[PDB]
Amino acid sequence: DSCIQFTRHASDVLLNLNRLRSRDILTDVVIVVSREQFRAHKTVLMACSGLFYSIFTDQLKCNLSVINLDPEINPEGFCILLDFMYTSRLNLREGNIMAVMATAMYLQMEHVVDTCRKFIKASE
Amino acid sequence: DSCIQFTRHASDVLLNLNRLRSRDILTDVVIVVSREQFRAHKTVLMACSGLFYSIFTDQLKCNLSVINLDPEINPEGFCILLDFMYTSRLNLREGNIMAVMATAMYLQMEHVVDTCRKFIKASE
Amino acid sequence: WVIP
Amino acid sequence: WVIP
Ligand SMILES: O=C1Cc2cc(Nc3ncnc(Cl)c3Cl)ccc2N1
Ligand SMILES: O=C1Cc2cc(Nc3ncnc(Cl)c3Cl)ccc2N1
Ligand SMILES: [Cl-]
Ligand SMILES: [Cl-]
Repeated sequence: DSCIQFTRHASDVLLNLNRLRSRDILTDVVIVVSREQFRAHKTVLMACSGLFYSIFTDQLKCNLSVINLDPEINPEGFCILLDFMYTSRLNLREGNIMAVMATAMYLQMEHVVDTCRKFIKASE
Repeated sequence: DSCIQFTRHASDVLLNLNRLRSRDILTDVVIVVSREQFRAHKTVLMACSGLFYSIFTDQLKCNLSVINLDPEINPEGFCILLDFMYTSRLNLREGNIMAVMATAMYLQMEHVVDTCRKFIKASE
Repeated sequence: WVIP
Repeated sequence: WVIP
């Protein structure tokens, strides 16, 4: 086509989606990670995660308002990944890298799994 | 913070949100523009438009499944802007620029209004 | 705005 | 990935 493109549009959209999440506006699901609960938008979770994409395209699970993750999932690792979904920024630290990588593998977030593998390899 | 950032994350999110729109997955509103209907996600519309942001934060309108736009709104101009919301690409042409700018003014999409004003000024 |  |  002969379209023009606004460079900052995708980033501006994601910033506003994070503002709606922070104010709990039109969030339609709560993700339960052991004792912890995280409110989010199903569409953003699907857009970022192979696991959530599979869950919310399922004809029965698409209608659930609560999703319980596997008890081995670390709430902090999930929190870091949820923040990444809504911001593009990943708070990867020596103290959380193992939990973040395991959570990213479970959530099927391949780019995160890739940077975790590389950061771990450099420390070996 | 000491976060790392994935450059293509926002664009990849928007691409997947457009794929969900194309397959009519988790769309939660229909925008009526005279004889034409457009299915979308309320969160994406709010993230792109000052008008939709105001509509869907209203305590009664937030729950509507159908929104009727002003009868002066051109369906093609709306279609072009909805495509822009989900892709960052604007199909701006001599034959549609007036309708696109008027629709962008109504929808409160300031960056679109700005490029339309500039493209019109160059042709004068 | 750019030519993509 | 970059340092933002
Ligand atoms: O590493 C990742 C990130 C990811 C996201 C999704 N999401 C979607 N993919 C294709 N079409 C659609 Cl419609 C969506 Cl929502 C699926 C798999 C994966 N894997
Ligand atoms: O030209 C534009 C594009 C636009 C989007 C929105 N959206 C939001 N703004 C602030 N916080 C939130 Cl939560 C959202 Cl969703 C509001 C005004 C405008 N004007
Ligand atoms: Cl990822
Ligand atoms: Cl805009």
